[PDB]
Amino acid sequence: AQVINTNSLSLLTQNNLNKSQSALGTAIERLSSGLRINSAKDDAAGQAI
Amino acid sequence: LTSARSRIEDSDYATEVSNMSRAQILQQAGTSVLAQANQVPQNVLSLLR
Amino acid sequence: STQMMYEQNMSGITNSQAEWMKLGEQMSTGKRVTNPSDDPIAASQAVVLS
Amino acid sequence: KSSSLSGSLQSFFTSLQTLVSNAEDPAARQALIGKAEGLVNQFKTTDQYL
Repeated sequence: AQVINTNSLSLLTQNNLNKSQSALGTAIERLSSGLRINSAKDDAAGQAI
Repeated sequence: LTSARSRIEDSDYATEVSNMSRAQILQQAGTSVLAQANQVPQNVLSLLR
Repeated sequence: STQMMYEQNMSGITNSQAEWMKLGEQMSTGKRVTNPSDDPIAASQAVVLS
Repeated sequence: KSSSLSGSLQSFFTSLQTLVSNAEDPAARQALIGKAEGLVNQFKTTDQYL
């Protein structure tokens, strides 16, 4: 209950913050560029094509 | 290069804020406990009035 | 004879106060256990986990 | 655990790994030597007081 030294719940929260941040960054980059494919990371074979 | 350097240098505010909170509570609770600890031998004196 | 109550009482007092010292250790330090003498199994697993 | 070697040993290896990715970096080499020398003290400390 009164956990010691470790607020496990806060740790758990941090991960969801990370996930949302990653999605937002992707969306902003795509929105700015005007391209769904800013690098081979987005869509490799499609990038080549 | 800017991104790469940042991942080495910068601090994540969430992590350090959480650490700060942990340390704050630890300090407060510990000081109260210490007060009681010092009062202990004074209770032994309470045997010895 | 005479001493008996005092010997019983000092025994009880020492048990209680030793336990209190340990408890304060347990609150102050911020962890269930310090030494392998206490829960050696947990100590080994904590090392392995580290 | 701070009164124990395990902290240094695992830090030693963590440093070692980092060399395995920057083989041409003198600074990482120096840090590895530093970990090693710090670890020499600890072992000789425990032996010394044994």
